[PDB]
Amino acid sequence: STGNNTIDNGKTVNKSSNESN
Amino acid sequence: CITHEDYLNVVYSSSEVEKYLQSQGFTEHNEDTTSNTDETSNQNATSLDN
Repeated sequence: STGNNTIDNGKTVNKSSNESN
Repeated sequence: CITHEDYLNVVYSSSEVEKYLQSQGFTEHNEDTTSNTDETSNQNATSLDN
């Protein structure tokens, strides 16, 4: 908000599969 | 001519003399092999609404 009053909204979705043998 | 020659240093206050010799030999060997396999993945659904 100043003295126009800029607004933002964010989403991140981060799956990360893994395997090791 | 008999071998009863105990005219000097009669130590038969028992006087037990011991010996204990001891040797030892020892080798060893190893073979240690590993092998890894691994893979990954992800996803990065992001957003922003200014």
